[PDB]
Amino acid sequence: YSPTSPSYS
Amino acid sequence: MEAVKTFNSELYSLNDYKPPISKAKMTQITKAAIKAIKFYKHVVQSVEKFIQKCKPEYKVPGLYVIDSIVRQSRHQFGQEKDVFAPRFSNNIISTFQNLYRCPGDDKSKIVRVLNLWQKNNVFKSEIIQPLLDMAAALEHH
Repeated sequence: YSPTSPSYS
Repeated sequence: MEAVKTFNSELYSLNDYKPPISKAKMTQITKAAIKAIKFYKHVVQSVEKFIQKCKPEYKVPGLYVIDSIVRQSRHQFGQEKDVFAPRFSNNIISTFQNLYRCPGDDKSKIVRVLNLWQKNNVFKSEIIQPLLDMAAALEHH
């Protein structure tokens, strides 16, 4: 996990 | 309260994985929390409980659950319609006190999240600043 990684669609 | 119990299962299953936790497992936890949005208070409660009780290596993962749920809910329901950030903010001081009981090398990962929250207006800056002060004071002690 990365706190900069785009939220899921 | 079936939706909560499925979230509780996903959350607790972090204990079956050695950190770093995968994007995929984080997504599953977050999907479960969103599906349980009628009981968002219970979700926040379970997360806060996990963070209080979990092993030190799981504090940062617990924080990533908060970040992941909050960000997903803002994306999914709208920034200003999100129920999770305002609810998480209520006990956030206590939550971070427990989070800061993480390993030495993990403190920086918590600040990184706080800086992103501040940068992206995820939580009010008034909420975030004492949390940052807390991390700084820890380095002087």
